[PDB]
Amino acid sequence: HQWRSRQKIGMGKGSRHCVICSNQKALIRKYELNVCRQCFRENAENIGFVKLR
Amino acid sequence: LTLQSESFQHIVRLLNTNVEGKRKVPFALRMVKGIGIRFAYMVCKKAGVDVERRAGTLSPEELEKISEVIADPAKFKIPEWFLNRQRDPKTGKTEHLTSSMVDTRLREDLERLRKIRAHRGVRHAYGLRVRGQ
Amino acid sequence: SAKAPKLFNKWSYENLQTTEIALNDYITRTPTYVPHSAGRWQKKRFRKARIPIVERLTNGLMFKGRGNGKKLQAVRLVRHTLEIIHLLTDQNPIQVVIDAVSKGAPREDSTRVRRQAVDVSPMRRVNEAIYLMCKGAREAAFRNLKTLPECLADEIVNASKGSSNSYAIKKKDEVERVAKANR
Amino acid sequence: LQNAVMFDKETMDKLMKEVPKYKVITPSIISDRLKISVALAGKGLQHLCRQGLIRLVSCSSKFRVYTRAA
Amino acid sequence: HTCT
Amino acid sequence: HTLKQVQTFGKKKTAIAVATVTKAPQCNIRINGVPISQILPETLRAKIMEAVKVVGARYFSRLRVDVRVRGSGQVAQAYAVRQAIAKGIIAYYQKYHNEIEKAALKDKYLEYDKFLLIADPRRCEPKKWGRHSARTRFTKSY
Amino acid sequence: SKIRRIGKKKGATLRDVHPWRWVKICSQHFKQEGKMMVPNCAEIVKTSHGRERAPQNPDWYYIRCAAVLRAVYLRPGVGYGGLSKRFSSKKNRGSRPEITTRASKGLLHWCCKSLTKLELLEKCKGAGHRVTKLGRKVADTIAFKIALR
Amino acid sequence: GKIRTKTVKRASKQIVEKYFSKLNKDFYQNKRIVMDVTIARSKKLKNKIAGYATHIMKRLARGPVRGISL
Amino acid sequence: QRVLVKMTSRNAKAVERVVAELLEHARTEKVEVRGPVRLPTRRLRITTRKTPCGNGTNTWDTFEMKIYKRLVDLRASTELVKKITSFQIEAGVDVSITIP
RNA sequence: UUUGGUUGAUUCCGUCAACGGACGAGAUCCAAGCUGCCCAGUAGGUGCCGGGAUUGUCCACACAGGACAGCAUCCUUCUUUAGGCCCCUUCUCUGCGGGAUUCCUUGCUUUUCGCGCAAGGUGAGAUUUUGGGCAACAGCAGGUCUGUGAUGCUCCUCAAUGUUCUGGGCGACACGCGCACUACAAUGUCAGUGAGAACAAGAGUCGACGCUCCCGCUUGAUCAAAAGAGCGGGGAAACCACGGAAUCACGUAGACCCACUUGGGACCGAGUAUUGCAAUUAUUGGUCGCGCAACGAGGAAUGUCUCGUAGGCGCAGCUCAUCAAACUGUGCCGAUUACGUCCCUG
Ligand SMILES: [K+]
Ligand SMILES: [K+]
Ligand SMILES: [K+]
Ligand SMILES: [K+]
Ligand SMILES: [K+]
Ligand SMILES: [Mg+2]
Ligand SMILES: [Mg+2]
Ligand SMILES: [Mg+2]
Ligand SMILES: [Mg+2]
Ligand code: NA
Ligand code: NA
Ligand code: NA
Ligand code: NA
Ligand code: NA
Repeated sequence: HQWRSRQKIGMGKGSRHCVICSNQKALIRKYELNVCRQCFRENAENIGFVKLR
Repeated sequence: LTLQSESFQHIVRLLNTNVEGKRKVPFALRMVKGIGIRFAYMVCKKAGVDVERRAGTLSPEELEKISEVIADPAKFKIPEWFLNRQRDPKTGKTEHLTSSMVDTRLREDLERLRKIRAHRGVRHAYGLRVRGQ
Repeated sequence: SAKAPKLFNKWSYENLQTTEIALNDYITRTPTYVPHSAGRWQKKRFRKARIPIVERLTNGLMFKGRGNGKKLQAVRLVRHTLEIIHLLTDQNPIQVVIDAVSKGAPREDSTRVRRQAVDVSPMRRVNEAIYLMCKGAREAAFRNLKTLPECLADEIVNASKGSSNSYAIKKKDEVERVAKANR
Repeated sequence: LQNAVMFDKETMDKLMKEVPKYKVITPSIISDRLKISVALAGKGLQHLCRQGLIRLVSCSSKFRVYTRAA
Repeated sequence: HTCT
Repeated sequence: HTLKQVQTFGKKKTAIAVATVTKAPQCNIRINGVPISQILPETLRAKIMEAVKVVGARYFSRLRVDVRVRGSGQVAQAYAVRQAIAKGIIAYYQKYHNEIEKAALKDKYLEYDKFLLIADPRRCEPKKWGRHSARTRFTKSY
Repeated sequence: SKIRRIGKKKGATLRDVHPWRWVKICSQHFKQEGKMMVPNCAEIVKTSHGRERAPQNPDWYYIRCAAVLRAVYLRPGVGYGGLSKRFSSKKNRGSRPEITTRASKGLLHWCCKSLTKLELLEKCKGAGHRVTKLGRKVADTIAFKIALR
Repeated sequence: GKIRTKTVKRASKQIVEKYFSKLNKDFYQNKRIVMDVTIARSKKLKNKIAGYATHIMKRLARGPVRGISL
Repeated sequence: QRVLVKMTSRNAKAVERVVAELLEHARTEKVEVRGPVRLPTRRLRITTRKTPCGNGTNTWDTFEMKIYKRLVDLRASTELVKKITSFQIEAGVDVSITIP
């Protein structure tokens, strides 16, 4: 009843989480990625993103 | 290209406000507090006055016709949304306030908020900004 | 058939000459229809001297933060200037513009080297001439009823006559007089 | 600047008396010779061209240049 | 906010 | 009974103008539907008009010109049109006519302006991070 | 003689004549006839909320409807969403960067209603409006009228 | 500047040494030959290599060269 | 437009290999084949600050990812078309068969 | 691994108690500008055959109305969101390729030579072709324990520095400093008419039998904006989309005329609709008032920049339930000056 309440609503910044590390700060939402920027740079090669220019 | 009629007058007195003899009629009525542009255009249209007359020949009947239009704007099919005080939190009436009556209502609002002791009232009393800034 | 181009379809480039033999090679008089060219005139060191003279006057007009890049407006302002010049002088407008550029720049300058007098090259003479005309007209028409197309015509005409009542000529004398006493 | 706003007799006659002799005619210039508004000057010049006392040289939305008819 |  | 037709193109910045030149009972030039001599900017009318005025109207006697322009603003479209027109007559004269007649108009074209037959290769420069444009940098404070 | 015709080239079409002159003539024809109905909303409203002041031309409604006829003539099957795009401007927002705003789609609905009442325009099924045979005839007859003039 | 580096220069000498015949003063013919007997990845290097080879041949037609050693 | 086969992947070489040998599988039956069509190539871009802590000069990092798409039209009976399309598929390449 | 010339270059030539080698520079990689094959029912065109509209012996020519094409030729032009067929691949789409090499002349170049420079020519392009990306060896007690189920020592650990809920704050103003946005008007402000860009984006992998995301057409409308509602489309080269952006243009016979004024929009009053479980300390958008708030071009000092650049003008993405004066990209108009030197700072 009162244990979660606000979290059970599921709205706003505090309801997203990072897919890899569960953090809620600086998430990438483009193309429905939901990976934080720090973790994206480490895994970008495996995702299929390469730096050409 | 009409010649000056020698009855051309400066500071035309209207609604207790001196209105310049020059300037077009819509932009001369703008100097009466509460009227403003986009309302002087409607005032001239509903009073049957050309907007290219430049206050040079504003006969007393035309001034009286103008003054009665602004006195009761709703009588001339002015919409209610086109008005100063739409619902008057105190009286509960729709009206347009002009010519040194808007300031009186302004000080009435400030004291009304002070007696309420609302946040907007106390910020007005101290001289601070009442919006989010 | 083909006929010689005429500027704005009213003015002819034929029978044009430069009385100053020094600037003859740096003032272009090739016939054109309009002062719009859109060519790469800054690729090489001396290639900017081949722009037609009327175009160079057009380029200098659009200067301040407002007006940066309004070439079409500048052409319209230049176009209306020519008939005012033609009415005032009763002579080919392009001829008057050619004369004014010839006599509108100081031929001797002083530079910090204590300052010592030096000479001025032909290219700098043409560039500084047009620059001072536009600058003089632009500051005359600010906060004034005179408007720019008929502010620029009077100063160009005054410069051509050599009268001291012009921004270009008045500044040219002051620079030359200082350079003399500064040597 | 005390430019007049409505045409008055002394300026009214001066419009057909002295202006048509001028070599170059422009609303900016005319507003200076006769102390009238620039808007008033443009109307008066259009009045003269319709009469036929002056000729329009260059025409545009913002700028107009007139000269004497002959 | 206020700056002055 | 017989059809004479050529197709050329020209580009200024990103505008592409496609011009079709064919034999017709009377000469006509239409740009994006609206005919020439009705284009509102008189300056841009002169720039397009100069494609025929340099060589003369006698060579455009019974030719119909149809031009379509797409992209890149207003002035850049006028310049692409005049290039597609100039290349059109040269291409049309290349066939249906002797070789001496051609290269007698080319020299007149290339004397007046190189861009009347050669495209300008200039394009916008990409923006880089840390800069407000291609070149200008962020302000320094100290 | 600027009205002398060149060899061939008989008649004229709307796409040929100068655009502003055709609109001015068409607006006068609507005014001089008098069958077009002007709503009582045509004295208070602005063209769009991006504008700042009401129109200064007394015949602005007649001018606008003529222009709407021209746009539908050029592009059949256009709707209120398209016509708002054609009439746009930049809005002054104070100490903020300017932004572009579209014309109010309420007024364009009224303009299309007046033309439809004047049997000059009909709506394609499942799409916008196109111009009828009478509407095409009206536009071209005026265009030839200007050329002869 | 348009200086040719050591990689370009050394390969050019090797090509002239092994294939002095079939070579002439024409760049375009030489470029086709170089493309035949080279396996370099870059096209830019092969253009420069053929350019320096033609320059060597022109000098050879006038006098001996220290590094050529035919 | 009887049969539409669309292929897309992340490797241009693999995409070209599948199309070329799909054509020979088609060329061994005498189907009516409309030539391969190269749809526009799409690139997905993501820009991100390099630093993990917001310090120093603001240096960025632009990543990209390219997708190639090809289209082939076949006009043949269904039980036949399945035989052509029964070929082995290179890893990383997806194939969609649709009928309109 | 120095000195002499040369180069952006420890790039080359020559000389040499050094000879042979490795990195970095160059090359490679991406994107532009010119072209070859392959391509089409998601890109585009060319003939005809239907259907629809206007059409002149002269004459007339805007209220004041002007300057600029077509006329020895076989026959006047536009549209088809009433459309049938025939021919095609210049324009678009792109996976591999060609194309530039100081190539060719002239003149300079350590006494010659050598390495090379400058002007011109060929050319789509003429000097790292133009922009990027990558970038050695040594370091700094530079930043991050506020990214992680990265982590050592050390603190709190059940009436907690763990975890969750309710309400506040992070935004408070006498002030000072950095960076932006808007202006100080006529090369202008306001109101109309015209032609016109690219980069892009869009819905389930938990909840209502259907949906959630992005849009089009009507209606609302016998009367504002802002919106409720019907009807549909799109998994995105098929929908939005002939992508009607803003600077811009207009012989618009438009309004204003040098003034803190129709310049500028700060501050404040009243009515409404939407997002959200919740809008007061105004979320936001729209309407009418307030404009008697400074501000008339800015002292000392000081920042960025060399060709589709500077400056000006907008658009998309991102953050995002609702908010962009920010950043990341994109196109549109489009210049002045220099082609130098070591005076200042390095
Ligand atoms: K900064
Ligand atoms: K070091
Ligand atoms: K903060
Ligand atoms: K930020
Ligand atoms: K130094
Ligand atoms: Mg050592
Ligand atoms: Mg430290
Ligand atoms: Mg204002
Ligand atoms: Mg004011
Ligand atoms: Na002025
Ligand atoms: Na503004
Ligand atoms: Na702005
Ligand atoms: Na050097
Ligand atoms: Na720790």
